[PDB]
Amino acid sequence: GSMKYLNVLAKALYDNVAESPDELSFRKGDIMTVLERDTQGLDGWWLCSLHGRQGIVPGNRLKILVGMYDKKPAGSGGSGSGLTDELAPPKPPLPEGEV
Repeated sequence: GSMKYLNVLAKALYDNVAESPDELSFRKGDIMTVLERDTQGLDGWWLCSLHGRQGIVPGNRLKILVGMYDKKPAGSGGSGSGLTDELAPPKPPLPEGEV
């Protein structure tokens, strides 16, 4: 397939609840494939693919995992237990419908 997209991996720093039909819902720590950023002219919204579903994601809750640099893992377990409040930043706004 023609690579019309960035196809990079990004990690969720916070979870997300999809409120729009275009949006992806995921958990903190999940990995999604970023296809483009500022998609549809929606500044701050990043088009990604997760579980075979495509959709926009608030970029300020995502971290591009730039694979230009080697990094060894910490190995410090993986329970992901939120034992304290980890309040997420607000998502950017959206327009009055698809143009």
